[PDB]
Amino acid sequence: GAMGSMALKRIHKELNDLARDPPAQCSAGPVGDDMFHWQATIMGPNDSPYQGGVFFLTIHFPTDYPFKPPKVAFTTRIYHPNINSNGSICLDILRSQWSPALTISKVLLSICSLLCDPNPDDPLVPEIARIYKTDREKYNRIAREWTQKYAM
Repeated sequence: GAMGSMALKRIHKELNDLARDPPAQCSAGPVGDDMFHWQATIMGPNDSPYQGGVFFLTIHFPTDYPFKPPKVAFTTRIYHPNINSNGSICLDILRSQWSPALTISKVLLSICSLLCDPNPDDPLVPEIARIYKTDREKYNRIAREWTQKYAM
């Protein structure tokens, strides 16, 4: 009923907002007919090491959305302290900081911010976190190499 359909209706509302006011340089939407499974794309931010890259992500919404966060994973390889080989993302709003006021659009914005400003203190990839902290220029160079190698 209306309660049971809450998640579905909310996902539809978010999709309509996204499509109506397209988020800069990003896209996201259902893969097929299952509204709980989406794909997204993020363009590497300009003047970041990732510029010119296109990164693909998978989004799965929980049955109780919006009261629990979506599960989000990169399917494009990326060199970043907070994103692992499996494309898992260490991002506060995906875990302990989720709120039903958050939306897919906000998540995409947060991920874009994360790309621009990594959090080396809470890394998923220790060596990338170390290089980011110790030699930012070297980090940028390698992130650029990976962008050319796997995101273009």
